[PDB]
Amino acid sequence: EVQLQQSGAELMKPGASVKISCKATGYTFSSYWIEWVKQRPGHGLEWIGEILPGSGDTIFNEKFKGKATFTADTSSNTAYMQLSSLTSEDSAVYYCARWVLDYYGMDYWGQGTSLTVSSASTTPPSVYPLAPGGSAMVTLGCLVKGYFPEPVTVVWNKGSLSTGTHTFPAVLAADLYTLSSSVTVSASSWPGQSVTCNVAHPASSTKVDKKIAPS
Amino acid sequence: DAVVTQESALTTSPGETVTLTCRSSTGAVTTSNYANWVQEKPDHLFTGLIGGTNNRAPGVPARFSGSLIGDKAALTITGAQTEDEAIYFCALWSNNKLVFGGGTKLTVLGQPKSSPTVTLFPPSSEELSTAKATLVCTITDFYPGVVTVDWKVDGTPVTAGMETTQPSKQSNNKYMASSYLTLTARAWERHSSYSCQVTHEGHSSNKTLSRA
Ligand SMILES: CN1CC[C@]23c4c5ccc(O)c4O[C@H]2[C@@H](O)C=C[C@H]3[C@H]1C5
Repeated sequence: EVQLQQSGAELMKPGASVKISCKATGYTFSSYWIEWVKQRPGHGLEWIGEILPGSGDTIFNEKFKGKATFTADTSSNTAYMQLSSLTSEDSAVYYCARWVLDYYGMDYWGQGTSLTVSSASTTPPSVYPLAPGGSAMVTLGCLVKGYFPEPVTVVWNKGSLSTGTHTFPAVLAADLYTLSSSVTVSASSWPGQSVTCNVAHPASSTKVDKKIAPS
Repeated sequence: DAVVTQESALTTSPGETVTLTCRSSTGAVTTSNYANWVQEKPDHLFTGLIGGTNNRAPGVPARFSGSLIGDKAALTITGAQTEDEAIYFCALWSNNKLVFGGGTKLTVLGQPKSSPTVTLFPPSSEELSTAKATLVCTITDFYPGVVTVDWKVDGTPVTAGMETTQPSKQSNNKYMASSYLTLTARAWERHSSYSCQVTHEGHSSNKTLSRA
Protein backbone atom coordinates (compact mmCIF):
# COMPACT_ATOMS: atom_id res chain seq x y z
CA GLU A 1 0.00 0.00 0.00
CA VAL A 2 2.59 2.57 -1.07
CA GLN A 3 1.16 6.08 -1.07
CA LEU A 4 2.38 9.67 -1.29
CA GLN A 5 0.01 12.40 -0.05
CA GLN A 6 0.76 16.05 -0.80
CA SER A 7 -0.46 19.27 0.80
CA GLY A 8 -3.53 20.99 -0.66
CA ALA A 9 -3.84 23.81 -3.20
CA GLU A 10 -2.00 27.06 -2.52
CA LEU A 11 -2.77 30.65 -3.52
CA MET A 12 0.25 32.88 -2.98
CA LYS A 13 1.15 36.47 -3.75
CA PRO A 14 4.27 37.39 -5.76
CA GLY A 15 7.37 37.43 -3.58
CA ALA A 16 5.97 35.01 -1.00
CA SER A 17 7.34 31.57 -0.10
CA VAL A 18 5.51 28.23 -0.03
CA LYS A 19 6.37 24.85 1.49
CA ILE A 20 4.86 21.80 -0.20
CA SER A 21 4.74 18.51 1.71
CA CYS A 22 4.75 14.88 0.54
CA LYS A 23 3.77 12.26 3.11
CA ALA A 24 4.84 8.66 2.48
CA THR A 25 3.19 5.51 3.85
CA GLY A 26 3.39 1.81 3.09
CA TYR A 27 7.18 1.59 2.88
CA THR A 28 10.54 2.53 4.41
CA PHE A 29 10.66 6.24 3.61
CA SER A 30 14.36 6.75 4.32
CA SER A 31 15.48 4.18 1.71
CA TYR A 32 14.06 5.72 -1.48
CA TRP A 33 14.82 8.85 -3.46
CA ILE A 34 11.93 11.32 -3.78
CA GLU A 35 11.70 13.26 -7.03
CA TRP A 36 10.08 16.68 -7.39
CA VAL A 37 8.40 17.63 -10.67
CA LYS A 38 6.84 20.81 -12.09
CA GLN A 39 3.88 20.73 -14.49
CA ARG A 40 2.98 24.00 -16.15
CA PRO A 41 0.57 24.23 -19.12
CA GLY A 42 2.51 24.63 -22.35
CA HIS A 43 5.70 23.57 -20.56
CA GLY A 44 5.15 19.83 -20.22
CA LEU A 45 7.16 18.51 -17.26
CA GLU A 46 10.34 19.83 -15.62
CA TRP A 47 12.49 17.96 -13.10
CA ILE A 48 13.26 20.18 -10.09
CA GLY A 49 15.51 17.75 -8.25
CA GLU A 50 15.48 14.92 -5.72
CA ILE A 51 16.34 13.97 -2.15
CA LEU A 52 17.20 10.72 -0.36
CA PRO A 53 15.64 10.99 3.15
CA GLY A 54 17.99 8.49 4.77
CA SER A 55 21.13 10.49 3.98
CA GLY A 56 19.67 13.91 3.30
CA ASP A 57 21.61 13.94 0.03
CA THR A 58 20.10 16.03 -2.77
CA ILE A 59 20.51 16.65 -6.49
CA PHE A 60 19.13 19.79 -8.14
CA ASN A 61 18.27 20.77 -11.68
CA GLU A 62 20.69 23.73 -11.77
CA LYS A 63 17.83 25.89 -13.05
CA PHE A 64 16.13 25.46 -9.65
CA LYS A 65 19.11 25.75 -7.28
CA GLY A 66 18.13 29.19 -6.00
CA LYS A 67 14.39 28.58 -6.17
CA ALA A 68 13.81 25.28 -4.37
CA THR A 69 15.00 23.72 -1.13
CA PHE A 70 14.49 20.06 -0.24
CA THR A 71 13.92 18.74 3.30
CA ALA A 72 12.71 15.49 4.84
CA ASP A 73 11.69 14.11 8.20
CA THR A 74 12.36 10.41 8.75
CA SER A 75 10.34 10.74 11.95
CA SER A 76 7.09 11.81 10.25
CA ASN A 77 8.01 10.16 6.94
CA THR A 78 7.42 13.44 5.11
CA ALA A 79 9.39 15.23 2.39
CA TYR A 80 9.05 18.94 1.69
CA MET A 81 9.96 21.35 -1.08
CA GLN A 82 10.03 25.08 -0.44
CA LEU A 83 9.81 27.56 -3.32
CA SER A 84 11.05 31.10 -2.61
CA SER A 85 10.55 34.52 -4.25
CA LEU A 86 7.44 33.33 -6.06
CA THR A 87 6.56 34.75 -9.48
CA SER A 88 3.85 33.95 -12.04
CA GLU A 89 6.23 31.51 -13.74
CA ASP A 90 6.05 29.42 -10.55
CA SER A 91 2.34 28.83 -11.04
CA ALA A 92 1.80 25.14 -11.76
CA VAL A 93 1.10 21.73 -10.25
CA TYR A 94 3.96 20.15 -8.32
CA TYR A 95 4.44 16.45 -7.80
CA CYS A 96 6.66 14.28 -5.66
CA ALA A 97 7.34 10.76 -6.87
CA ARG A 98 9.22 7.76 -5.56
CA TRP A 99 12.31 6.56 -7.37
CA VAL A 100 13.26 2.91 -6.86
CA LEU A 101 16.90 2.06 -7.58
CA ASP A 102 16.54 -1.54 -8.79
CA TYR A 103 13.61 -0.46 -10.96
CA TYR A 104 15.51 2.51 -12.40
CA GLY A 105 12.41 4.69 -12.46
CA MET A 106 9.58 6.47 -10.65
CA ASP A 107 6.68 4.26 -9.59
CA TYR A 108 4.34 5.98 -7.14
CA TRP A 109 3.36 9.63 -7.56
CA GLY A 110 1.72 12.08 -5.19
CA GLN A 111 -1.60 13.55 -6.30
CA GLY A 112 0.04 16.88 -7.10
CA THR A 113 -0.17 20.33 -5.52
CA SER A 114 -1.63 23.30 -7.43
CA LEU A 115 0.28 26.52 -6.77
CA THR A 116 -1.26 29.74 -8.00
CA VAL A 117 0.91 32.83 -7.72
CA SER A 118 -1.33 35.86 -8.23
CA SER A 119 -2.01 39.36 -6.90
CA ALA A 120 -5.58 39.46 -8.19
CA SER A 121 -8.31 40.23 -5.67
CA THR A 122 -11.62 38.49 -5.06
CA THR A 123 -14.15 39.83 -7.55
CA PRO A 124 -17.87 38.89 -7.67
CA PRO A 125 -19.49 37.79 -10.95
CA SER A 126 -22.20 39.44 -13.03
CA VAL A 127 -25.04 37.05 -13.85
CA TYR A 128 -27.02 37.41 -17.06
CA PRO A 129 -29.91 35.30 -18.36
CA LEU A 130 -29.52 33.50 -21.68
CA ALA A 131 -32.71 33.03 -23.67
CA PRO A 132 -33.32 31.68 -27.21
CA GLY A 133 -33.52 33.89 -30.29
CA GLY A 134 -37.06 35.21 -30.22
CA SER A 135 -38.02 21.87 -31.73
CA ALA A 136 -39.35 19.54 -29.01
CA MET A 137 -36.71 20.78 -26.56
CA VAL A 138 -35.50 24.27 -25.70
CA THR A 139 -32.17 25.26 -24.17
CA LEU A 140 -31.88 28.07 -21.64
CA GLY A 141 -28.76 29.34 -19.93
CA CYS A 142 -26.99 31.71 -17.58
CA LEU A 143 -23.78 33.63 -18.09
CA VAL A 144 -21.56 34.05 -15.03
CA LYS A 145 -18.97 36.66 -15.98
CA GLY A 146 -15.96 38.39 -14.45
CA TYR A 147 -15.32 36.57 -11.19
CA PHE A 148 -12.25 35.57 -9.19
CA PRO A 149 -11.20 33.23 -7.97
CA GLU A 150 -12.90 30.01 -9.02
CA PRO A 151 -15.29 28.49 -8.44
CA VAL A 152 -18.97 29.32 -8.74
CA THR A 153 -21.94 26.99 -8.52
CA VAL A 154 -25.08 27.03 -10.62
CA VAL A 155 -28.32 25.17 -9.99
CA TRP A 156 -31.67 25.43 -11.72
CA ASN A 157 -35.01 26.01 -10.01
CA LYS A 158 -33.19 25.54 -6.70
CA GLY A 159 -32.07 22.07 -7.74
CA SER A 160 -35.55 21.07 -8.93
CA LEU A 161 -34.15 20.99 -12.47
CA SER A 162 -31.19 18.59 -12.62
CA THR A 163 -31.40 16.50 -15.78
CA GLY A 164 -30.41 18.23 -19.00
CA THR A 165 -28.10 20.60 -17.15
CA HIS A 166 -24.67 21.46 -18.54
CA THR A 167 -22.35 23.66 -16.49
CA PHE A 168 -19.24 24.30 -18.56
CA PRO A 169 -15.62 24.69 -17.43
CA ALA A 170 -14.63 28.31 -16.85
CA VAL A 171 -12.17 30.19 -19.04
CA LEU A 172 -10.08 33.32 -18.50
CA ALA A 173 -11.18 36.51 -20.23
CA ALA A 174 -8.92 39.46 -19.44
CA ASP A 175 -7.67 38.07 -16.10
CA LEU A 176 -11.12 37.15 -14.74
CA TYR A 177 -13.16 33.94 -15.06
CA THR A 178 -16.21 33.46 -17.29
CA LEU A 179 -18.52 30.46 -17.02
CA SER A 180 -21.92 29.52 -18.42
CA SER A 181 -24.51 26.90 -17.56
CA SER A 182 -27.41 25.68 -19.67
CA VAL A 183 -30.51 23.62 -19.06
CA THR A 184 -32.54 21.84 -21.71
CA VAL A 185 -36.21 21.30 -20.96
CA SER A 186 -39.36 20.27 -22.78
CA ALA A 187 -40.51 23.08 -25.07
CA SER A 188 -43.85 22.82 -23.24
CA SER A 189 -42.41 23.62 -19.80
CA TRP A 190 -41.05 27.04 -20.83
CA PRO A 191 -42.20 29.79 -20.92
CA GLY A 192 -45.16 27.78 -19.63
CA GLN A 193 -43.39 27.31 -16.30
CA SER A 194 -40.53 29.25 -14.70
CA VAL A 195 -36.82 28.56 -15.06
CA THR A 196 -34.40 30.30 -12.73
CA CYS A 197 -30.68 29.80 -12.37
CA ASN A 198 -29.15 30.21 -8.94
CA VAL A 199 -25.54 31.36 -9.03
CA ALA A 200 -23.21 31.39 -6.03
CA HIS A 201 -19.62 32.60 -5.68
CA PRO A 202 -18.42 31.53 -2.19
CA ALA A 203 -15.19 33.55 -2.30
CA SER A 204 -17.09 36.86 -2.59
CA SER A 205 -20.07 35.38 -0.78
CA THR A 206 -22.38 36.49 -3.59
CA LYS A 207 -25.60 34.79 -4.67
CA VAL A 208 -27.86 35.74 -7.59
CA ASP A 209 -31.14 34.29 -8.85
CA LYS A 210 -31.93 35.23 -12.43
CA LYS A 211 -35.17 34.19 -14.10
CA ILE A 212 -34.97 33.31 -17.80
CA ALA A 213 -37.64 35.31 -19.60
CA PRO A 214 -38.52 35.25 -23.31
CA SER A 215 -36.58 37.94 -25.14
CA ASP B 1 20.64 19.25 -21.50
CA ALA B 2 19.13 16.80 -23.98
CA VAL B 3 15.69 17.55 -25.44
CA VAL B 4 13.26 14.61 -25.38
CA THR B 5 10.75 14.28 -28.22
CA GLN B 6 7.49 12.28 -28.30
CA GLU B 7 4.57 12.04 -30.75
CA SER B 8 2.07 14.75 -29.74
CA ALA B 9 -1.00 12.55 -30.21
CA LEU B 10 -2.11 9.12 -31.36
CA THR B 11 -5.53 7.49 -31.64
CA THR B 12 -6.27 3.78 -31.31
CA SER B 13 -9.29 1.52 -30.82
CA PRO B 14 -9.87 -1.06 -28.04
CA GLY B 15 -7.98 -4.32 -28.55
CA GLU B 16 -5.33 -2.85 -30.84
CA THR B 17 -1.60 -2.54 -30.35
CA VAL B 18 -0.18 0.97 -30.20
CA THR B 19 3.48 2.00 -30.00
CA LEU B 20 4.81 5.27 -28.57
CA THR B 21 8.37 6.54 -29.06
CA CYS B 22 10.81 8.71 -27.15
CA ARG B 23 13.77 10.32 -28.89
CA SER B 24 16.78 12.26 -27.60
CA SER B 25 18.36 15.19 -29.44
CA THR B 26 21.74 14.08 -28.06
CA GLY B 27 21.67 10.78 -29.91
CA ALA B 28 20.50 7.19 -29.71
CA VAL B 29 18.71 6.31 -26.49
CA THR B 30 20.57 3.55 -24.65
CA THR B 31 19.89 1.48 -21.54
CA SER B 32 22.13 4.03 -19.82
CA ASN B 33 19.35 6.60 -20.12
CA TYR B 34 17.09 4.43 -17.94
CA ALA B 35 14.02 5.26 -20.05
CA ASN B 36 10.89 5.76 -17.98
CA TRP B 37 7.28 5.89 -19.05
CA VAL B 38 4.66 7.42 -16.78
CA GLN B 39 0.92 7.77 -17.27
CA GLU B 40 -1.30 10.76 -16.51
CA LYS B 41 -5.07 10.26 -16.52
CA PRO B 42 -7.82 12.91 -16.03
CA ASP B 43 -7.47 15.17 -12.98
CA HIS B 44 -3.67 14.90 -13.26
CA LEU B 45 -3.38 11.41 -11.79
CA PHE B 46 0.15 10.12 -12.42
CA THR B 47 1.59 6.65 -12.00
CA GLY B 48 4.80 5.01 -13.19
CA LEU B 49 4.61 2.27 -15.81
CA ILE B 50 8.13 1.53 -16.99
CA GLY B 51 11.54 2.10 -15.46
CA GLY B 52 15.04 1.26 -16.65
CA THR B 53 13.92 0.84 -20.25
CA ASN B 54 11.88 -2.33 -19.72
CA ASN B 55 11.08 -2.88 -16.03
CA ARG B 56 7.34 -2.82 -15.33
CA ALA B 57 6.15 -1.08 -12.16
CA PRO B 58 4.22 -2.98 -9.45
CA GLY B 59 0.57 -3.59 -10.24
CA VAL B 60 1.00 -2.40 -13.83
CA PRO B 61 -0.95 -4.51 -16.39
CA ALA B 62 1.12 -6.94 -18.46
CA ARG B 63 -0.15 -5.32 -21.68
CA PHE B 64 2.35 -2.51 -21.08
CA SER B 65 5.94 -3.05 -22.14
CA GLY B 66 9.00 -0.95 -22.78
CA SER B 67 11.88 -1.45 -25.18
CA LEU B 68 14.21 0.35 -27.55
CA ILE B 69 13.32 0.65 -31.24
CA GLY B 70 16.30 1.79 -33.26
CA ASP B 71 17.79 4.83 -31.56
CA LYS B 72 14.59 5.59 -29.63
CA ALA B 73 12.90 4.18 -26.52
CA ALA B 74 9.39 2.82 -26.97
CA LEU B 75 6.25 1.96 -25.04
CA THR B 76 4.00 -0.76 -26.38
CA ILE B 77 0.42 -1.28 -25.21
CA THR B 78 -1.11 -4.51 -26.55
CA GLY B 79 -4.88 -5.14 -26.44
CA ALA B 80 -5.55 -1.47 -25.66
CA GLN B 81 -8.29 -0.84 -23.10
CA THR B 82 -10.54 2.22 -23.01
CA GLU B 83 -9.03 2.85 -19.55
CA ASP B 84 -5.63 3.27 -21.24
CA GLU B 85 -6.58 6.71 -22.55
CA ALA B 86 -4.16 9.19 -20.98
CA ILE B 87 -1.11 11.34 -21.55
CA TYR B 88 2.07 9.25 -21.66
CA PHE B 89 5.36 10.91 -20.72
CA CYS B 90 8.81 9.42 -21.17
CA ALA B 91 11.80 10.48 -19.11
CA LEU B 92 15.48 10.01 -19.85
CA TRP B 93 18.45 10.35 -17.48
CA SER B 94 21.25 12.21 -19.26
CA ASN B 95 23.94 14.68 -18.17
CA ASN B 96 22.98 14.06 -14.54
CA LYS B 97 19.54 15.46 -15.36
CA LEU B 98 16.18 13.71 -15.66
CA VAL B 99 14.54 15.09 -18.80
CA PHE B 100 10.86 14.52 -19.67
CA GLY B 101 9.36 14.32 -23.13
CA GLY B 102 6.46 16.61 -23.98
CA GLY B 103 4.06 13.71 -23.61
CA THR B 104 1.82 11.84 -26.04
CA LYS B 105 -1.93 12.20 -25.69
CA LEU B 106 -3.38 8.76 -26.37
CA THR B 107 -7.03 8.63 -27.36
CA VAL B 108 -8.75 5.25 -27.16
CA LEU B 109 -12.07 5.32 -29.02
CA GLY B 110 -14.39 3.93 -26.38
CA GLN B 111 -17.64 5.10 -27.93
CA PRO B 112 -19.11 6.07 -31.32
CA LYS B 113 -17.88 9.34 -32.78
CA SER B 114 -20.51 12.04 -32.31
CA SER B 115 -20.81 15.44 -34.00
CA PRO B 116 -21.47 18.34 -31.62
CA THR B 117 -24.80 19.99 -30.90
CA VAL B 118 -24.36 23.75 -31.15
CA THR B 119 -26.52 26.40 -29.49
CA LEU B 120 -25.94 30.14 -29.89
CA PHE B 121 -27.13 32.71 -27.36
CA PRO B 122 -27.37 36.47 -28.02
CA PRO B 123 -26.36 39.07 -25.39
CA SER B 124 -28.86 39.74 -22.59
CA SER B 125 -30.53 43.16 -22.42
CA GLU B 126 -29.16 43.56 -18.91
CA GLU B 127 -25.60 43.12 -20.13
CA LEU B 128 -26.00 45.43 -23.15
CA SER B 129 -27.04 48.07 -20.61
CA THR B 130 -23.50 48.04 -19.23
CA ALA B 131 -22.25 48.76 -22.74
CA LYS B 132 -21.09 45.13 -23.04
CA ALA B 133 -22.15 42.23 -25.25
CA THR B 134 -21.26 38.56 -24.86
CA LEU B 135 -22.49 35.88 -27.24
CA VAL B 136 -22.40 32.37 -25.82
CA CYS B 137 -21.92 29.31 -28.03
CA THR B 138 -22.60 26.05 -26.21
CA ILE B 139 -21.20 22.83 -27.66
CA THR B 140 -22.42 19.51 -26.33
CA ASP B 141 -22.48 15.77 -26.93
CA PHE B 142 -19.38 15.42 -29.06
CA TYR B 143 -16.78 12.64 -29.25
CA PRO B 144 -13.81 12.52 -29.50
CA GLY B 145 -13.37 15.55 -27.28
CA VAL B 146 -11.50 17.80 -29.70
CA VAL B 147 -13.00 20.81 -31.49
CA THR B 148 -11.96 24.10 -33.04
CA VAL B 149 -14.27 27.11 -33.01
CA ASP B 150 -14.52 29.96 -35.50
CA TRP B 151 -16.68 33.07 -35.15
CA LYS B 152 -17.86 35.28 -37.98
CA VAL B 153 -19.61 38.61 -38.10
CA ASP B 154 -21.56 39.09 -41.33
CA GLY B 155 -19.37 36.47 -42.98
CA THR B 156 -16.02 37.82 -41.80
CA PRO B 157 -13.83 35.99 -39.22
CA VAL B 158 -13.46 37.60 -35.80
CA THR B 159 -11.13 36.50 -32.99
CA ALA B 160 -10.76 39.62 -30.84
CA GLY B 161 -12.66 39.23 -27.59
CA MET B 162 -13.06 35.54 -28.35
CA GLU B 163 -12.35 32.79 -25.81
CA THR B 164 -13.02 29.04 -25.89
CA THR B 165 -12.98 26.57 -23.01
CA GLN B 166 -11.13 23.29 -22.79
CA PRO B 167 -13.42 20.30 -23.39
CA SER B 168 -14.75 18.33 -20.41
CA LYS B 169 -16.70 15.10 -20.01
CA GLN B 170 -20.47 15.08 -19.66
CA SER B 171 -22.38 12.60 -17.48
CA ASN B 172 -23.10 10.51 -20.58
CA ASN B 173 -19.36 10.28 -21.30
CA LYS B 174 -19.45 12.53 -24.36
CA TYR B 175 -17.78 15.97 -24.31
CA MET B 176 -18.88 19.57 -23.94
CA ALA B 177 -17.33 23.03 -24.18
CA SER B 178 -18.32 26.62 -24.82
CA SER B 179 -17.03 29.64 -26.70
CA TYR B 180 -17.56 33.33 -26.05
CA LEU B 181 -17.34 36.43 -28.24
CA THR B 182 -17.43 39.64 -26.22
CA LEU B 183 -17.71 43.10 -27.76
CA THR B 184 -18.78 46.48 -26.46
CA ALA B 185 -22.51 47.09 -26.93
CA ARG B 186 -21.61 49.74 -29.51
CA ALA B 187 -19.58 47.22 -31.53
CA TRP B 188 -22.33 44.61 -31.21
CA GLU B 189 -24.59 47.18 -32.89
CA ARG B 190 -22.15 47.58 -35.80
CA HIS B 191 -22.82 44.08 -37.11
CA SER B 192 -25.91 42.09 -38.04
CA SER B 193 -25.31 38.36 -38.46
CA TYR B 194 -23.24 36.49 -35.89
CA SER B 195 -22.03 32.97 -36.45
CA CYS B 196 -20.44 30.29 -34.28
CA GLN B 197 -18.95 27.42 -36.26
CA VAL B 198 -17.59 24.29 -34.61
CA THR B 199 -15.30 21.96 -36.56
CA HIS B 200 -15.05 18.39 -35.30
CA GLU B 201 -13.37 15.47 -37.10
CA GLY B 202 -13.23 17.52 -40.29
CA HIS B 203 -16.92 18.46 -40.20
CA SER B 204 -18.30 21.91 -39.35
CA SER B 205 -21.56 22.52 -37.48
CA ASN B 206 -22.78 26.12 -37.74
CA LYS B 207 -25.24 28.25 -35.79
CA THR B 208 -26.02 31.91 -36.39
CA LEU B 209 -28.44 34.67 -35.42
CA SER B 210 -29.29 38.28 -36.25
CA ARG B 211 -29.01 41.08 -33.70
CA ALA B 212 -32.21 42.79 -34.80
C1 LIG C 1 16.90 10.08 -10.82
N1 LIG C 1 17.99 9.93 -9.83
C2 LIG C 1 17.66 8.74 -9.02
C3 LIG C 1 18.72 8.43 -7.97
C4 LIG C 1 20.18 8.44 -8.53
C5 LIG C 1 20.40 7.28 -9.49
C6 LIG C 1 20.06 7.22 -10.85
C7 LIG C 1 20.37 6.01 -11.54
C8 LIG C 1 21.02 4.95 -10.85
C9 LIG C 1 21.39 5.05 -9.46
O1 LIG C 1 22.02 4.03 -8.83
C10 LIG C 1 21.05 6.26 -8.82
O2 LIG C 1 21.32 6.60 -7.48
C11 LIG C 1 21.19 8.10 -7.39
C12 LIG C 1 22.55 8.86 -7.51
O3 LIG C 1 23.62 8.07 -7.03
C13 LIG C 1 22.90 9.34 -8.94
C14 LIG C 1 21.94 9.76 -9.80
C15 LIG C 1 20.46 9.77 -9.34
C16 LIG C 1 19.35 9.83 -10.50
C17 LIG C 1 19.46 8.53 -11.48
